[PDB]
Amino acid sequence: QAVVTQESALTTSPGETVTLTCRSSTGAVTTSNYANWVQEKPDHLFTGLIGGTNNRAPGVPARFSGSLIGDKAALTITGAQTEDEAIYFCALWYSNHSWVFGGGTKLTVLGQPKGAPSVTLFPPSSEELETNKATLVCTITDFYPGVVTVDWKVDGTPVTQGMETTQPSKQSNNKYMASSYLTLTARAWERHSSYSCQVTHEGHTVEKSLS
Amino acid sequence: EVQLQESGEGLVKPGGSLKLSCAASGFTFSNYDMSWVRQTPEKRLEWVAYISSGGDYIYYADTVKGRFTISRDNARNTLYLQMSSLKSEDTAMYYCTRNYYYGSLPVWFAYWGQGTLVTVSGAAKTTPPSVYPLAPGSAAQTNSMVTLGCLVKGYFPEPVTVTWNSGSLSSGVHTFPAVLQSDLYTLSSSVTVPSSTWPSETVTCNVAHPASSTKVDKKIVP
Amino acid sequence: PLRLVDGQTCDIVNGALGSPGCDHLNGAEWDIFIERPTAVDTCYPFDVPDYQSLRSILANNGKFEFIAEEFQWSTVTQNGGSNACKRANVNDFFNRLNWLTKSGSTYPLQNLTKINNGDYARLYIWGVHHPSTDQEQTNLYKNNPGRVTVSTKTSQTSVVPNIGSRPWVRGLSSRISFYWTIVEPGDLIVFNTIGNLIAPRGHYKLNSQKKSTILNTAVPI
Repeated sequence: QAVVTQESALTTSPGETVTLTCRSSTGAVTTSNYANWVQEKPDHLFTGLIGGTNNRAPGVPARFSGSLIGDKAALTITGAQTEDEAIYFCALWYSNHSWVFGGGTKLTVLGQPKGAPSVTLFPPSSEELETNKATLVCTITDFYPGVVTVDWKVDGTPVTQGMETTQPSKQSNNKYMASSYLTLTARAWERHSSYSCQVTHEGHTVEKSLS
Repeated sequence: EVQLQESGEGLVKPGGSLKLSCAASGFTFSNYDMSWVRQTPEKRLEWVAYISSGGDYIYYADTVKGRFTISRDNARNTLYLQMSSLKSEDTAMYYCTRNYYYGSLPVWFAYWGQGTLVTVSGAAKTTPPSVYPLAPGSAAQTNSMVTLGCLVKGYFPEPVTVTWNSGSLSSGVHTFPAVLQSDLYTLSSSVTVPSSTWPSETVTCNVAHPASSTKVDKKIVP
Repeated sequence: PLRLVDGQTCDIVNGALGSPGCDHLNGAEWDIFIERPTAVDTCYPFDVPDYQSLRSILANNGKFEFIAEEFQWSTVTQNGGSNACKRANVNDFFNRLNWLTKSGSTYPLQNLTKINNGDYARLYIWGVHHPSTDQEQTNLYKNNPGRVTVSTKTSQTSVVPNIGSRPWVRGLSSRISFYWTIVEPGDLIVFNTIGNLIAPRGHYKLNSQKKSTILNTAVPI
């Protein structure tokens, strides 16, 4: 037993009121469980929000408030701003065991405008070719919302092998970046002519190519 | 203000031993309670150790009891964690923790450290990265904002740290996450500079890999 | 200008309770109370159900003038001490509170009465210790369960301890719930327990006109 469950993700807009919950599998959540709320800012930046179920940490803005909703714990954000966009973790202290952490809730403030990605394709370098290896690098940056689809084409033929695409990631300005790599030998790099990288984002498709 | 930073990142093989440290500052370290919390690759959080303000009362979870030994040196303001008999499933980012008890009840886990990564799996050897550059080549002059790059191929273990121009280049550096090429990680990062700029002056790539004690620099030649 | 007292490291409550290092607030008088945001607890972990209400009485009263009284406690061991509340490393306790424990597996039912016929109001701050296990309860106070029942002529309050394991503070899971009882002139107080009583060592003097206030600032005047 002793499994803490909280929402997988929640979405909201600036100015609205949102409530994050935290349920205990062992039964009801009680003041004696001492609900703790932690916020994860990207790049592994953690900051404690609420302790003792309701006591608000020193630096926390007053718009945050934690309380008990029925048999659950709850973190209420009253007047959410875009800087509330982060992952919020829960912690319940079970006498028996100790602190056990929930899956965490990822909160998304819907705000930023639709962004088109700036695609760029880079060839393999001479230093790498000196090792008889080659890796094209297609860099997708500055797009929103966060979903892209990458297809490679070598000399008209699409590539279904040796292509390595990364998961979308947040940026500093809340936009997104992504990347994909195509690795082949130096002999096969000379054995073909046209290489292109196609980013299909919101239907509209952007490609960058060389020769 | 109150500030904690972990150190000791490295690759260990299963069954070995590794010791973590936490340099504390911004408060009288000997008056406060400390704990260790980790984050598996599955982004789950898990508490692993607790030690009193005087080290008299120490407690662990069943997952690491008997294997982990926590300690502190109140005279140096340093929190330690001696890990041994390591298993694959211990791989996580290890965080320094501390709380804040003031208004009535306290706030556990208020103030976290930057976290230092520990990779339990010994599947591969600590392999430093080869730093290959990324240049346009097709000088298209599309707009003034030309994009440079830097490839950090086949490194192990995590992490690498790319920084441009020894810290001068900070505007939109865009460091992408790594991938798993065969057994090793490859990573890249791209900085955008004006078209008038790249003919004029040099942009250099600074790749630091702590776990293999390598800090390679790579000048981008067109 | 005004007469401001700086708590520095002792907060308003720890000064009233007398946690280690808080001796400098004894006998202190003020109009405004500087509660530093940097304060820390330095004794046994506790909790005050109405922390904001009790903190208000101490700040508004305007003085920490403690007055001693001798309770002839029965057969319980007095002057208990724990290693989470060390003063000069002496295992110690609140210098205003008295922790009572059984002597030779004998914690008797107590019944003491203290009367105020004077010209000031008295502030009795007492507590209820919550052991972590029923074996810890028995090793300290023989009888199980515990009982505390402090009464006046108009107020009868009864506290039943909550045994259990709480988060570790100073490496300890037990707790002490601190309450207060105000005895106006003509009224009296009756301590009555079979266990878990964190008995008081006296009372603080209350002003009939309370003009002081509290503050939570950054520097001295």
